[PDB]
Amino acid sequence: MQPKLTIWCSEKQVDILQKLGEEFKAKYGVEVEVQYVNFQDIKSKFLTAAPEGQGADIIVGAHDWVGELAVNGLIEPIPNFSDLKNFYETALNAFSYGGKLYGIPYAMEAIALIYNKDYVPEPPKTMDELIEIAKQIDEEFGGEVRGFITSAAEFYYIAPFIFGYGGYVFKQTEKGLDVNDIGLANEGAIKGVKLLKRLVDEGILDPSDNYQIMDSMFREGQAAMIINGPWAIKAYKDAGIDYGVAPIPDLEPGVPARPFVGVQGFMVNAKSPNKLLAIEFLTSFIAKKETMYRIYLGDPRLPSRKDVLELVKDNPDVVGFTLSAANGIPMPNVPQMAAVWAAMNDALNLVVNGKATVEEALKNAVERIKAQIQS
Ligand SMILES: OC[C@H]1O[C@H](O[C@H]2[C@H](O)[C@@H](O)[C@@H](O[C@H]3[C@H](O)[C@@H](O)[C@@H](O[C@H]4[C@H](O)[C@@H](O)[C@@H](O)O[C@@H]4CO)O[C@@H]3CO)O[C@@H]2CO)[C@H](O)[C@@H](O)[C@@H]1O
Repeated sequence: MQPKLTIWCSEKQVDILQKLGEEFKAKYGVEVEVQYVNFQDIKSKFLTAAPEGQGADIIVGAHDWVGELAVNGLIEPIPNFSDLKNFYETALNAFSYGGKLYGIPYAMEAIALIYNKDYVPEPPKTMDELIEIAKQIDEEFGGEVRGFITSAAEFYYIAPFIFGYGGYVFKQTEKGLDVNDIGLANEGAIKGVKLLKRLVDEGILDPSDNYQIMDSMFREGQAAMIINGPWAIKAYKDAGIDYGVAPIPDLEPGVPARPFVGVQGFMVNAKSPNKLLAIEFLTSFIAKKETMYRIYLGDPRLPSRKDVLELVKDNPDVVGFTLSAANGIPMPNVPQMAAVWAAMNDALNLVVNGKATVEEALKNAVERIKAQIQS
C-alpha cells in the first residue's frame, strides 16, 4: 500500500511543492499532497488538528511558531543530516528550540518599501518625503491610485516603526529574551505608533487598510508604494508591475525603520505516523541545492541554503530586501510569542479607528500580554 505525505502551506508555495511532490511520487511511489491553507490559519488549524490525528505530515511556515509547537510536543526534532552544513546557522537556529532542530529553513525575509516605478520612479528616502509623495499621488489621481498602503492595524507591519524608535517585544539580555520585560508600550513604541496615527490622521492610510487591500491594489496597478515582503513580488511581476524594492524610509533623521526578520521553513508533525518518511523527504530531496533554488524561483525570498543565496545575491530584489533586513530584529520563537500578536493587533485597531489614545491602547495591550504569559 503506497504511503502518503500531506503538506499544508500558504498559496505562495503550492505550485512548486506540487511539482516537487509529483517528482518524488514518480521516483519513489510515495503520494504527495499539497494542501493550501491560509497562512494565518496554518498554526491554529495545526494546534487543533494535530492532537486529533488530522494534522498534515509537514507544515510550512514561520520560525516564530517553533517554541510553542515544540513545547506542546507537536513538531518533531530533525536529526542531523548530510546537508545540514549547507544551511546558514542563523536560519537553522531560528528553527531550533531547547537544543534541538525543528525545521528545515528555505528562506529568510523582512518587509520593505515596494514601489511602482510608473508612479514613483525613485523611492523616498524619509517618511516625510514618503508622506508628501503619497499625498501628491492621492490628489493627482483623484482617488483611483493610492499613494501609500500597508496593513495599518496589523502589528507585524507596524513593527518597523515601533522597533525603529526603541520599542521591543521581549528584552534582549545576555541570558536570552526576558519574557517578563515587555517593551511594546515604552516611549519608543508610543512614538512609533504615533507615527502610524499620523499617517491615518493625515489621510495617507485609511482605517480599513489591511493586507488584502494593500496586496491587491498594488498588484492591480492602483498603489504607488506599500510596505510588504518578498512573498508578494512574484505576483506583482506576473501582473506586469514595474516595481522596485527599497528599505522603508527612515522614520526621522538618524532613526531607521527596523522590521521583523522571519525565517520560513518545513516542520514535521510529531503526531504523524509518517514522520520518518516526512523527515526523509525534507532532508534527502527538499534540502538539496537544486530543489532549494527551484523553491526560490517559485517563491522568491532570501535563500537560507548558502550556495543558493550565492546564486541570487545580485538580484535587485534580493539586494533590496537584504538592505531592509540588515536593520531588522528576528521574531522571537519562544512559546510566549503566541500571546503577543492578537493583543497588539487589537491595540492598533483601536488606534487607527480613533477609539483610544496610543498610550492607553499600548498600555492595555502589554497588560493583556503579561496576564496571558503569567497564565
Ligand atoms: O493571533 C493572530 C495570529 O498570530 C500568529 O500569526 C503571526 C505569524 O505567526 C507571524 O509569522 C507573522 O506572520 C507574518 C509572516 O511571518 C510573513 O511571512 C507574512 O506572511 C505571508 C506568508 O509568508 C506568505 O506565504 C503568504 O501567505 O502571505 C502572508 C501574508 O499574508 O506576513 C505575516 C503577517 O501577516 O505575524 C502573524 C500575526 O500577524 C499566528 O500564527 C496566527 O495563527 C494567529 O491567528
